Amino acid sequence: DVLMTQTPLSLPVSLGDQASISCRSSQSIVHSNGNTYLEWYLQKPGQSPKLLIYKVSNRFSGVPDRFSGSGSGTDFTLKISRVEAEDLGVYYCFQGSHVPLTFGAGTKLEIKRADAAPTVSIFPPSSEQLTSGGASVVCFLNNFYPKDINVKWKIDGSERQNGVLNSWTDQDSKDSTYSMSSTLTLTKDEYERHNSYTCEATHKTSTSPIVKSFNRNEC
Amino acid sequence: QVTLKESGPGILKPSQTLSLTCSLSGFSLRTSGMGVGWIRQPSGKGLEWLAHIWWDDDKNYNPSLKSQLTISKDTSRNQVFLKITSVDTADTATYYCVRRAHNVVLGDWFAYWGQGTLVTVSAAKTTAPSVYPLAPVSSVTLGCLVKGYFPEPVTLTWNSGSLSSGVHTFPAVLQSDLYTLSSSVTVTSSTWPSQSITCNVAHPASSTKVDKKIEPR
Amino acid sequence: AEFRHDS
Ligand code: NA
Repeated sequence: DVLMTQTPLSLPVSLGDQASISCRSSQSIVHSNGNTYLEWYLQKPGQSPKLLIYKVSNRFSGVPDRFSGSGSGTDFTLKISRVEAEDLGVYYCFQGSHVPLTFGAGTKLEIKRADAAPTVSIFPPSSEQLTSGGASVVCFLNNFYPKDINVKWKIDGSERQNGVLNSWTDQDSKDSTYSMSSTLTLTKDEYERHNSYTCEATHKTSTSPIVKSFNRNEC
Repeated sequence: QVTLKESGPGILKPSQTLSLTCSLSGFSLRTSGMGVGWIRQPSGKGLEWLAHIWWDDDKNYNPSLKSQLTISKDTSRNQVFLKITSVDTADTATYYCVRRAHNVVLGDWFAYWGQGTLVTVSAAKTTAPSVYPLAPVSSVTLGCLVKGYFPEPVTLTWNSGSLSSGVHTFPAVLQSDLYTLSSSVTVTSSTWPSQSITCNVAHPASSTKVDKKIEPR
Repeated sequence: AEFRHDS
């Protein structure tokens, strides 16, 4: 199976900027008929993928000529000279030479903007949930950039891996920031056996981790 | 005038058998060199090719899933079918059927895709969520927690939509075989808890409608 | 292993 390694998996750009995406087969994809069935696809949110380029460098009907594909054999590339709003989305390169037909992972074309630290806030279990026998602590990490971030949970000082669930939003319509929500889910019994609960966030907007925590008693 | 429309059950349990259909029109896989095929994609993830059937009944499969797949066709009622046996939670995905020829004239490429159809392989039974408010321990942030509901989807607003800026409603995620989701709202401190902040939440499939005001600890 | 295309 010919794996297709798109790099980078994410490409922040400005509006009207030059943008390039590498796609590299593990093996040759020149079919014995002579052709190289290397295709490029664009998927916007909520839509099915759309053909942009076929046979490496042939632009599909209706596609603006600011899209170009180049390459040969194994090393392939997609370029966009002056990036526009509508280009934003996920780009998949694809090979139709060797079965099983395969796509790359997908390079998400997202916009860049000034860096911003996340606005962390923590929330213990509410009365409602507690009288049900379950305990969840919720931590929000709002309006940050770049998209990459590390969150940790600590209970009474010790890190906690198991029983955590994360959700991230797509780049926001207005400020182009990303937001995150993390929830640590415990049994009521486990919640009331431990006291300190800490939501810790590291991001390249500080060397210090943003620490938010509470004690169950003062609740 | 050339279209592809996928039909599916919507939902079925693990270790059962998925039967998908694709209504062609504006063309026949009857015609020489014509073919139609299936490609799926789990929520927020990559594109996985499954299978392709040719005009002459030649068939192609993904090695990964050689035992589970079974593509078929029907020339004059003009339809193509795929079935996956012993399905499971990982087969939950959107399934597209797409057109592609093996000759340079009809279009040797995936130009035409159907809009798709969602199959979700769950053992879950309808379950109503528990809606919990999240009040805090210079703008103030509050939240809503909506936990353990199946199936999708729930809707959420704040003060019935009159509030909107500084709201982040997060993609839902699995916890066991139930969905949990969350939302947050941010306002200036000279607003809460001086004004009141209601979280409004629906889960049609269980007829569940909750309005949950937040209050300070 | 090769996908079918016309020569
Ligand atoms: Na475009």
